[PDB]
Amino acid sequence: GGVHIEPRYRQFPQLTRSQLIQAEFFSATMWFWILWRFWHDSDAVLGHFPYPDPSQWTDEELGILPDDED
Amino acid sequence: GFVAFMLFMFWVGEIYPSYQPVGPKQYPYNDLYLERGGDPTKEPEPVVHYEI
Amino acid sequence: SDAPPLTLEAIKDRVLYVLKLYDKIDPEKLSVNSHFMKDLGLDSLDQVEIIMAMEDEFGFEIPDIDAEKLMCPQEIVDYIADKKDVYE
Amino acid sequence: EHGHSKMELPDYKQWKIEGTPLETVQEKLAARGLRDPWGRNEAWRYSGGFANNVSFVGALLKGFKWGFAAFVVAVGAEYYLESQ
Amino acid sequence: YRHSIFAVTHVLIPVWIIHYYLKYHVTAKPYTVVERKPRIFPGDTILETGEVIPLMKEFPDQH
Amino acid sequence: MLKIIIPTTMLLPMTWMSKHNMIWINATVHSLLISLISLSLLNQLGENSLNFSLTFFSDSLSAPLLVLTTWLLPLMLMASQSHLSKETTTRKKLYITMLILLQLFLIMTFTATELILFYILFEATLVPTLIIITRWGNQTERLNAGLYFLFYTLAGSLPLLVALVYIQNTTGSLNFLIIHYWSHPLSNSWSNIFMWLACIMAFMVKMPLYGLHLWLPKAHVEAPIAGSMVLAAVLLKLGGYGMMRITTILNPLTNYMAYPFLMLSMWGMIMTSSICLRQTDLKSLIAYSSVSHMALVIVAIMIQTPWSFMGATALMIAHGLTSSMLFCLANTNYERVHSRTMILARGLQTLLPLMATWWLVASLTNLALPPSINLIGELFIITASFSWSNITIILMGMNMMITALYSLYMLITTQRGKYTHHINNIKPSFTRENALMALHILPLLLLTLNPKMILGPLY
Amino acid sequence: SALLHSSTMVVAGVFLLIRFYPLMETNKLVQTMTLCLGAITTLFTALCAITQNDIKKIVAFSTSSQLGLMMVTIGINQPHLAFLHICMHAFFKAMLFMCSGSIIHSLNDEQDIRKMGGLYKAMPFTTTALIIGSLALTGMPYLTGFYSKDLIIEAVNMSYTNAWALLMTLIATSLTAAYSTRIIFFAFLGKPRFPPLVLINENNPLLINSIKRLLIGSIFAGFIISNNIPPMTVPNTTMPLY
Amino acid sequence: GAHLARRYLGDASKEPDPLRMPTFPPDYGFPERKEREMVATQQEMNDAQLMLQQRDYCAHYLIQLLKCKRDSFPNFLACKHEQHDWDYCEHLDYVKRMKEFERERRLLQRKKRREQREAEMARG
Amino acid sequence: SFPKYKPSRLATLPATLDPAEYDISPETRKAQAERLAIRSRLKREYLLQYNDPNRLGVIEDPALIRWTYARSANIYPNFRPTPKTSLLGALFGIGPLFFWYYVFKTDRDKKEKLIQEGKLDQTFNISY
Amino acid sequence: PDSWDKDVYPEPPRRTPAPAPQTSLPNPVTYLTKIFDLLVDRPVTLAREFIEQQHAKNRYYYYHREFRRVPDITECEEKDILCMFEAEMQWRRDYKVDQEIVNIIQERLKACQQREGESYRQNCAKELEQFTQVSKAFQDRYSDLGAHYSARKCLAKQKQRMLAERKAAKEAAAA
Amino acid sequence: IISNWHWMTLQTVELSLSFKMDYFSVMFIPVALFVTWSIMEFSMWYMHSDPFINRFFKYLL
Amino acid sequence: AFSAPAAYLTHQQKVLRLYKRALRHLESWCVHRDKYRYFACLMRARFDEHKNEKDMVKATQLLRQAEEEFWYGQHPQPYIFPESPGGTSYERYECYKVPEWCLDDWHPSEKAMYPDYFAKREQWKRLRRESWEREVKQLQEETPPGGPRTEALPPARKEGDLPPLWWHIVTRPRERPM
Ligand SMILES: CCCCCCCCCCCCCCCCC[C@@H](O)O[C@H](CO[C@H](O)CCCCCCCCCCCCCCC)COP(=O)(O)OCC[N+](C)(C)C
Ligand SMILES: CCCCCCCC/C=C\CCCCCCCC(=O)O[C@H](COC(=O)CCCCCCC/C=C/CCCCCCCC)COP(=O)(O)OCCN
Ligand SMILES: CCCCCCCCCCCC(=O)SCCNC(=O)CCNC(=O)[C@H](O)C(C)(C)COP(=O)(O)O
Repeated sequence: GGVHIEPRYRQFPQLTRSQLIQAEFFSATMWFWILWRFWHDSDAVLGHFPYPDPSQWTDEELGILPDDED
Repeated sequence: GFVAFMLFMFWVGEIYPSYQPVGPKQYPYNDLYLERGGDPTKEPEPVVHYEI
Repeated sequence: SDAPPLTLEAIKDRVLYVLKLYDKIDPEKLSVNSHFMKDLGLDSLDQVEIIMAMEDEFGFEIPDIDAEKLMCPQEIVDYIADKKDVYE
Repeated sequence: EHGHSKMELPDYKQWKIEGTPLETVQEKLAARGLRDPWGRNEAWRYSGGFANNVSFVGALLKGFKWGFAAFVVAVGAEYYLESQ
Repeated sequence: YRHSIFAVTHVLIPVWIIHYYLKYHVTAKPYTVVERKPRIFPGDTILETGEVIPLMKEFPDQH
Repeated sequence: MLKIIIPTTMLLPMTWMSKHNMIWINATVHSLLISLISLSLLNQLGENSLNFSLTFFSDSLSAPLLVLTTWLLPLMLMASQSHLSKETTTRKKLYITMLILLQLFLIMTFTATELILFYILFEATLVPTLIIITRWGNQTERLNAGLYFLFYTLAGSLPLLVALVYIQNTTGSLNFLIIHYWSHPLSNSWSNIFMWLACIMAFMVKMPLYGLHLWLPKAHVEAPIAGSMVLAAVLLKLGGYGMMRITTILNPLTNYMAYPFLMLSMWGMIMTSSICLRQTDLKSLIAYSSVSHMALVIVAIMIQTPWSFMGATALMIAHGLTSSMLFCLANTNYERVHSRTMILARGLQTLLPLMATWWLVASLTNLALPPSINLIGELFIITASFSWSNITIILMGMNMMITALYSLYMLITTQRGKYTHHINNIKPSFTRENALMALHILPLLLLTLNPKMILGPLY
Repeated sequence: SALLHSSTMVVAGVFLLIRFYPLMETNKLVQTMTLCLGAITTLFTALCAITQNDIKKIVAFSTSSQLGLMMVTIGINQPHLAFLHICMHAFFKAMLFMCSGSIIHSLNDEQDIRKMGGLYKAMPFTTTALIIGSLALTGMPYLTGFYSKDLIIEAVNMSYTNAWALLMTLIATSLTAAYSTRIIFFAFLGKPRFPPLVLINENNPLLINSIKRLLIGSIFAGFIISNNIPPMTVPNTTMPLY
Repeated sequence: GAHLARRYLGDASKEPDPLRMPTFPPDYGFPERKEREMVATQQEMNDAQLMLQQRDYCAHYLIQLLKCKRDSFPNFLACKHEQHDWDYCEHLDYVKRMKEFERERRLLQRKKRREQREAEMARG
Repeated sequence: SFPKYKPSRLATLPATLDPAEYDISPETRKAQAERLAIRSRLKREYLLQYNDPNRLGVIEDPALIRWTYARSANIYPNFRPTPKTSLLGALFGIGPLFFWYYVFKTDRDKKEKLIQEGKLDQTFNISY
Repeated sequence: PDSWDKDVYPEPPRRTPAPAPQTSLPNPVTYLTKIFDLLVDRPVTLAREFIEQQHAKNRYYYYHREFRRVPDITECEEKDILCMFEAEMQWRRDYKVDQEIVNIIQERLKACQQREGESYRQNCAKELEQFTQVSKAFQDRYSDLGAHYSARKCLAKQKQRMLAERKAAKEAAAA
Repeated sequence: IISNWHWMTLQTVELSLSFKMDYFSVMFIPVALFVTWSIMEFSMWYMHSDPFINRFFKYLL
Repeated sequence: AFSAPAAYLTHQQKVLRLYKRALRHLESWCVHRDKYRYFACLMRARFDEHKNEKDMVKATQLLRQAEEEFWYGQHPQPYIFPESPGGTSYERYECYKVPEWCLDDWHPSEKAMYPDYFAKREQWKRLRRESWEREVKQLQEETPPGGPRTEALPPARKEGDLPPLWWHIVTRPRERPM
């Protein structure tokens, strides 16, 4: 179903422009998809919500008395 | 030796699990008593969860 | 596959090509029926290296018992033609 | 329909060690006193379209330039469209 | 034409036979075909009854 | 029931009066018609049984066996028509007479409303089989095989008769219906233990049990194709039918006495499956496969649960059909090769593709591939045994694994690989052999559509 | 090898454990056994893969490692995520095997990677398809392999598991990257090492269309399916940055 | 992770066992002790039949997410705000769980310090 | 020097590592010549029987008949009751039976005791 | 459908939501089912009408068989074979009816589990309790008869169970 | 759940030809069919010289 | 393959076989061409250091430690050609190899097609038949008394004679029959 291509015997085989353009288009499309998703939806990899620090919480909202009440 | 080491270290990892610095998940309605098993004619002990 | 039906002309052309790339042999002194040990002055190890070159060139390996008693390019082309069942 | 075009083999004198790592092999071999007898047999692997190579990273970004151009064009178009 | 005849000798006729067998024989017996009872959400209305599910408890909306 | 018996009896006069070159055609046609007639017995009831008269009755356990017995005769004739070509008309008619007599005895045995009549016919089936094995056999060992196939059987069956008459002196009736309705528990006594053994070992010897399986490889190897077919398909099921019929009076002593035979069968299935792996003979391998399957059937019968009985009936029917097909394929190979050795003729799929397909289907149905009735019976017996005890599953799974292993080994050794070079007399398979394979295999794949037809009275 | 033993048949057992997940979650010992078996399987298969010469063997070992990862996901009580991994793995592993078969046919039925050299330019469409497939398999953000494997890793890290199983999962991911780059380097980058009679050809619409359909799948299907199906589990919305 | 290293390489009693958390009564810290608030009742949350594990305090945002997903079907990116709201509520739930873990941890640390001080006072 | 290869039953000694091969002698050469003469005679007989156009059947192989006969029919007449054979037969034919009998008996007594005490929870157990 | 009675196989009122399209995009589902209707449902319905008229042209009936009640094994003499036969047949018929009853209950349970979806554990407790009761009764009736089961063996098992129950009740009352 | 054909019934156990069309089936079927379509399109060229190609496609189906 | 084996292997044959195996396994170790060329030339130089050695005992001590070293570093997964006894396509086409005598069992309707082929086949069968009696006699008169010593067949010596036992060597099916 293709075109006629002869063997080459120790040289670079014949290349059709169709396969080259198709491969370049597919690779460029995949890279564009990755970049577009990164731009529009960046938080899927870097995260959208900060991670809290347990040590930075002050002792009042936590419910601790200064070691003598209880 | 490979099999024995794998089994022994799997047992060791079972002895020493890995987790996050969090408490158990809280569930609203008596720890979902009605929707897990049912039995609505027993009136389980009311559990109240913490606001923090 | 899509493999062309190689002929003894092509087989002998490729064998002579491989032998001409062998720098230990002067291309202008080689011949189809030229013997290896005497006409070309080659050692046995050089003969087995030629066998290796033929194996890596034709994509198949010749059994050692058959390889060690191939003495001229003509017999090598004949053996390869018998192996691949070449008509013309 | 098969490939019967009577393909002809090239000239055997075309294959030279020059410009190949086989030169470095030969120089390292001569510093000891040896010469390779099958060097010109494998010269074709470095002669034609096989001479130029690519890196693994360069292989990874096979189509990075066209994709980046399309991305910047699309981003500009969306910025100019939404700002309306 | 090849696809036109193929789509009626390999798709349309099987759909006809299977639909007839399911609608008029399989569904005749009870519990042979059982649904999922699709989800009911607040603010929805039911075609059979016409009644409207009441809305929710108006939680504080902020971010 | 005479609507089946009388045509089978008329098969004899027809064969003898038949032209010298028309015996096979008439026999095959009328045997197929008799099978069609016997097909009517499948219409059973959820009630007691089909009690035709005082002498013969039918049941959904007897009906599939009767149908299989009536169906086997045309296949036996088609298989035997080949190797009897150079044989005189009188002796060919004698061979057909032996086959007809065996079928008549089996048909009367499977109804057998009374136990003494059942014993009489069950032992009358012995004579035609012995004559067939010792007369139309190829090897010199056939005589020995016959002796074995005789005496083993009698060694188990003579005590049974005594037990039987003893029961009639105590119970007063050996009729199956009265025996079922008036059954009383057996006290755990030495006398009752020995009566149990006398009633049981007669049927255990013919299954055969793992300890008492020696006669079977000899009888199957040295018998002709028809003898092998009838031995593997129907004659092995007589023990199972007798056990299912007679275990009603053996309770509750069966619970204690089943242990030695249960252990013997559960280990002998593994032993015979492993024996199949290292075998240089096709017929011997098929015989040992039959031993394994019948050991599973013995386990099912001893467990004594409804699922056990259903799986047992299904497994007997399926195994009969499968073993008959396997023996037929082996005989088709032997008729060309004349060596009966697995490793001699190889790569037959290259030369005989349709026969290779038949081999593949036979091996698959012997491998217990679902949803075949082989798998149905095996799974029912396995589930019943698991309910009996959860540890049996290890042995059952091991048996399944080894069964698949040796089945595919048999297929690959004979069909795959490179053909033997020096063998050149491998002619294309005839229409008769292919028709035999098709007539063997189609009923299995049709019965898997209606399993309840072969699941027995406890369905 | 591309249809049965890589993408459809070999996941069947995993599918079985997915089907009985209501009974799976109520038992803890069996879950631990499943997780340990998956971890050891994926580690061992990746370690065997990273040093093979037959390309088909490398792809099969990669498939087995992915199956072990699926079993780990089942063991950590995420059956739906394992099903999603099955869906994505079918796509990209089938396309990878198709690329391997195309290369195999082009080099006159040669399977060892020691005889395969410069194919980045000698065959470009297979090159780009294999590159995309390897990137999806190793896991590139917003590709079809990301939406599954990234969530697999997050669920393993953010749940009460065994330390050893988690360690072996991480090492298995590293070894997956290792054998992917091994395949690419040894088959596409160096100087040609095939016999002189070059028979490299790709001009056939059947092969190109079959590869490109699965290429579009391996690029878009993960995003489409993830954004289309309803949510079936609680997400790990908060995470340490590292 | 650091807590794993602290527990398996340091003092076991210093930090809690996650299986038995919490150990101390809820109102040990302060007497206010406000209760948790629920928006989703029984009937409509059963009708939505989300999942058994999805029946937590973030149920209302999940129900609205399902409403958006069912309503705007062809535009599967139409309702992005509600996904963000449900993620925010899940973040708050996890943060409160982390606060509870830290709360029990320093409760245990304070209890151990008080016990050590009492032992020192008794010895002296 | 390099680490030495240790032969085993399922991993035999390599052909090029046998000390016997390098111990060449006239007797060994004569033995090899006689072996090759026997093989050549057998091969010549087989080819003479094989290339014959008149033959239209299998070539009987006395080695194959001898193998099958020794495997199947020559076992018992050469059997002798020996402590090795008696002990091995007793073990492999009796031990597994009693082992499985003990296992199944213990399991069934345990199950029967649990049923008698009623603590087995046989709910939904209908088919048996 | 009138082919089966709703009372034996109960079903909920099957409420369903109304479509609320929040956007103007045409969903492919509605158009797809419209073309499915036009291409499949109409020809099948027309063929069904043709077949139903043909069936109406030739109408005939069959009746469900009714069985009289017969004295059971408890009213049969020790060696009287006729009454024993009648009682055994009646007991086998009752056994089949009980098996079908358990089948009906199991069908109810399966249908409820599939229908209620994610809340099957809570919304089908009634069916589970019904199946527990019917299975307990069936097991008490026919658990351990085994192969060669009979009315006499069932009666003996019932007598054993009732003797045990009477002994336990007497012990508890006098405890 | 489509329980269309009724197979043998064994006492209280009923066996029927029943198909489950939950999320798993309706999601896995299209992916498998897509992959299989691609595989046969590829095998058209890869098995071009195999004499028993129709049998190969029958086995795949 | 075709050549008949000898009663034993000489020392030179053994050293050539070791050289072949060592170079093949070195090529398996050295993937790239230049590295393999350098190390193969180094190995050839290492081999030809002892070419002129004359002591047979020392020669036997040689090649033996060499075989041990080869076994230690034998690349446990060496390269194998696809059609070689270890290759991935060793016996791929053995299922398509059908004997020639099968054509004798074809139906006449099948032999109606391809008539020229069956005519040529008839000439071949006659030639084999006429030829065979003579071949047996040649083998009988040429074979040394006491049986053959080496499984090597003599060629045809007359004009109309043919090589003894030629039928099944000439009539091989094919290397790729289909
Ligand atoms: C060879 C290939 C297989 C062939 C078939 C083999 C299977 C047949 C084996 C028959 C089963 C065993 C026979 C008797 C079993 C009864 C149970 C007994 O073993 O248990 C103890 C019995 O105790 C001792 O076993 C006493 C008997 C010892 C004598 C028997 C010889 C033992 C080995 C001989 C084996 C040879 C069998 C084959 C002979 C040809 C219980 O003690 P006790 O409670 O008091 O007796 C209960 C029975 N009562 C109530 C009737 C009194
Ligand atoms: C393939 C070979 C298998 C051989 C089968 C042999 C096993 C059968 C058992 C041995 C034969 C016994 C036949 C008894 C027939 C039943 C009659 C009966 O049981 O009645 C008993 C009679 O019981 C006996 O007499 C049996 C005695 C046994 C004598 C013969 C011994 C034969 C060998 C015995 C050892 C072998 C035991 C196991 C054999 C298993 C086979 C391998 C009651 O006697 P009464 O006097 O009427 O009672 C009045 C007081 N209540
Ligand atoms: C990675 C794999 C590692 C493998 C390691 C292998 C190590 C190899 C070390 C070899 C050591 C030796 O030299 S072992 C030396 C063995 N002894 C002799 O060679 C004495 C006489 N040699 C001959 O006669 C030959 O045939 C010859 C003249 C060479 C040619 O003859 P031709 O005229 O007929 O070509």
